[PDB]
Amino acid sequence: SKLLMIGTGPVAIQLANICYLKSDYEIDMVGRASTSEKSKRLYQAYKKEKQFEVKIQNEAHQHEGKFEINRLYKDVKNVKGEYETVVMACTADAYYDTLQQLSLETLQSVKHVILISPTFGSQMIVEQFMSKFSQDIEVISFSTYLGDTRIVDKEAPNHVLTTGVKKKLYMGSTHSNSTMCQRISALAEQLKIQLEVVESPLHAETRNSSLYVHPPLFMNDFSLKAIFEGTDVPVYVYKLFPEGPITMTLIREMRLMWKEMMAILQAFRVPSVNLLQFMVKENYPVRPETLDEGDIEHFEILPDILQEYLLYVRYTAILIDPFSQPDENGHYFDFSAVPFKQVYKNEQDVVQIPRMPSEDYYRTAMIQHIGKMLGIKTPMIDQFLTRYEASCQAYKDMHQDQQLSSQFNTNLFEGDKALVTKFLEIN
Amino acid sequence: SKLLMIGTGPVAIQLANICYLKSDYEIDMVGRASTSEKSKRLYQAYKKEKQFEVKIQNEAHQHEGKFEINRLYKDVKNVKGEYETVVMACTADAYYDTLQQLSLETLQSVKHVILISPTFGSQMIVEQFMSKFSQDIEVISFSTYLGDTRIVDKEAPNHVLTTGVKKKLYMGSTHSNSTMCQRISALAEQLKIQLEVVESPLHAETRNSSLYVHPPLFMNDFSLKAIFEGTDVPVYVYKLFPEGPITMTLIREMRLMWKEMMAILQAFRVPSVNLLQFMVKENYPVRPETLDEGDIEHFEILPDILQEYLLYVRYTAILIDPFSQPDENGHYFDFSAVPFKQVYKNEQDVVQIPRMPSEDYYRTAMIQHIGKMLGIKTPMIDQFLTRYEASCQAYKDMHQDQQLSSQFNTNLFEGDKALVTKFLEIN
Repeated sequence: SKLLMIGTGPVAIQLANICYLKSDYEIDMVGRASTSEKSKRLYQAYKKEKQFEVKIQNEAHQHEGKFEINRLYKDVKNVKGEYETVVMACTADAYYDTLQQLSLETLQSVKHVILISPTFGSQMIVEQFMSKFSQDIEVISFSTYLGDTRIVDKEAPNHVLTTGVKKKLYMGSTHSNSTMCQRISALAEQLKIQLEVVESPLHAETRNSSLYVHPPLFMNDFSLKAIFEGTDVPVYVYKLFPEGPITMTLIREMRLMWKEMMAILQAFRVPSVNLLQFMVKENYPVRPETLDEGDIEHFEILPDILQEYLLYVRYTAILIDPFSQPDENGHYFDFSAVPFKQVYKNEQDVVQIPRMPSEDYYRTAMIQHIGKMLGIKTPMIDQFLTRYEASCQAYKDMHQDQQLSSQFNTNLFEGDKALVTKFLEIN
Repeated sequence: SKLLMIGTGPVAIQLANICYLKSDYEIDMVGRASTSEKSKRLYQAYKKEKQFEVKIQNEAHQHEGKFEINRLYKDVKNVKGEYETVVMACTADAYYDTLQQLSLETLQSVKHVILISPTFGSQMIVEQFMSKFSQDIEVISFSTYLGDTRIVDKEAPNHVLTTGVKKKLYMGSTHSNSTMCQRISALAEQLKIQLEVVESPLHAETRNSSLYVHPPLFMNDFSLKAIFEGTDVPVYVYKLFPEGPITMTLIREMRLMWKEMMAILQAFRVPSVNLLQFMVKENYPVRPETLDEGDIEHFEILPDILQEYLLYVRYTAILIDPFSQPDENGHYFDFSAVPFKQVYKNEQDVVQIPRMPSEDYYRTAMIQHIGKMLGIKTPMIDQFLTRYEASCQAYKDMHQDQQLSSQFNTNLFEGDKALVTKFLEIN
């Protein structure tokens, strides 16, 4: 029994250690060391030491350990042979591009595909693609990765550190209560990670707060300026204007996107997301005096303006960490002083757009395309994308002397969109 | 022509200089140097130097200058002779107590009484009292003092510094467009202080933001604890919980008090106060992106919850001064880190309650009593006072070994209330 782990970043390393300790699969891993200095460094490090290592901080987690794998591939094209299980530990916008590079023999052997950090509609894309090779492929989607895992030293990228673990994760499968789902559930039990099993992967894919909040926070004129052009003075992702983007306008844009998504979800008969309850009970808490318990519970019943007021207030309450130990002057930890990553040059001197908002463009584009196919209007989504696209075009015209990545290109994701088109036609 | 200035604090000194330079009155002043170490120091300082001095910072103001007066009285009881004009430059809750100490001869000569820092209903109290001595007394109320005047050195309290000047003041008189009103208007012109003349003193008395916001901000369990008992760590008047009192609950309490006041004002056929427009255009501005101009203009039409959201947002926008020059790290001036003054001992070792909320108890009590007389319910006002009264009773029981001021006493202001009773019966 063989497993292919796609990805060589810290997430893939943490997951491979779990497979190593708690599964019976022979484990191969594959990055893009042929084309990325990052993957190259990982390959060189593994090649030298011949082991990976996970460490933990807050103990009472069985994620730690040194392990080795069977084969580290340098490039997806090099992958050979049969694999019943493939774990996608890359970014969701690479699922199609990487799978489509595997061999026919490899693709026909795959029985289960596990999506660690999918977006809304990842499963649909992946299932429709695999359906051409397997007859009954199982696709599993998690809501998010299980925590935070980082490289503490860039010259030892085979050594990774898992710092925090999420309170709750969700998981759904195209094969309900499959034997594979059951072993994951039992595995979560071992790791002391609460896992709620959900009836569909799509439903799991919607239990991600960053789906609803990242596009409002990054795809507005203030944030997009900070990212593509810069500011005279540092600004911060989570602060109120002028220190950051957050305003009544941003918050309205946030409720409008949530409601457009709740429209799509209803079509699929997927339960709605109590966004405020999600933020307050699963992400970070606020003091009791800040929000009324009845308002958080009934968030979805409440008038639009009160929904916005509660969301605004939520964000003001975590300008600090109100549970941190105050200063002798009453000053708490500046929880909200998170800078924007700006655009930046490669080792090959190529301009890249950081993950936020480049990942949010893909995710938002897919929701757009899904919304279009159901005849569901997404006017707020629509404006998020035109804004991002106008900043990409503006960067092109203003930086003609610079090598730019494919992220600045028009008409991306055609393969992905065709596959959800075809999936929804059939279903 | 003689003028009596009641008060010897920095406000009285600034006003006496204006009378000195721009009027033809002989000026006497009166404090309580017999009973207050403060007034004593002022009397000793004036006695020695034989002059007062006003200085200014931001120039383009004709308030500065060294001056002398005709007679500084040590105690209100010592006042002798006739005075056509009396300027009340003390706190509003002393208007009755000080006037009632003047002689019959003095009271019968008074033709005009000028209230610098009245509360809602001060004029009614003062007019009804004087009516027993003069037949046609003129009473003038301003909305607030004209700016900020301080003592920079406590051992030279006859030297005062006026730092800031308000954008706009309001003034009304019981004697419309009187010759006295006209000379004040012309005087404001000279001083480059915008002055809007209003048809009644009561109407001027309602153009004070601190009337509507101080009681919510100080007469709640969080603030009252900070003032009467203290905190483990400094808390701040204008910050969000837990750093300060501001919450959705506080803001609701603020809109409820504003609406109860707007009920009373309507009875008197006094125009209502656009509270948010007042805060934003006359007190301190916010950036355009923070509030919608149409929402500020139509504030009084808007649904209750949106009124609260706008008020909350207003307060979050001035956590910093968004017009200040940012740090090299994006950090603005901490505009909201105003500590609470706590209870404190006299030079006579007597516990006092600071001006906020002791002045707000009087002001709120008078509005309560007015509301009661019109048959207008004031449930939010009512709870503000019971809270303050419960903290006074609690301080008494917890500090029986301490000398306490009359501010901790039950059934205060009986004279004041009887006078507004009688005024409203007659009118």
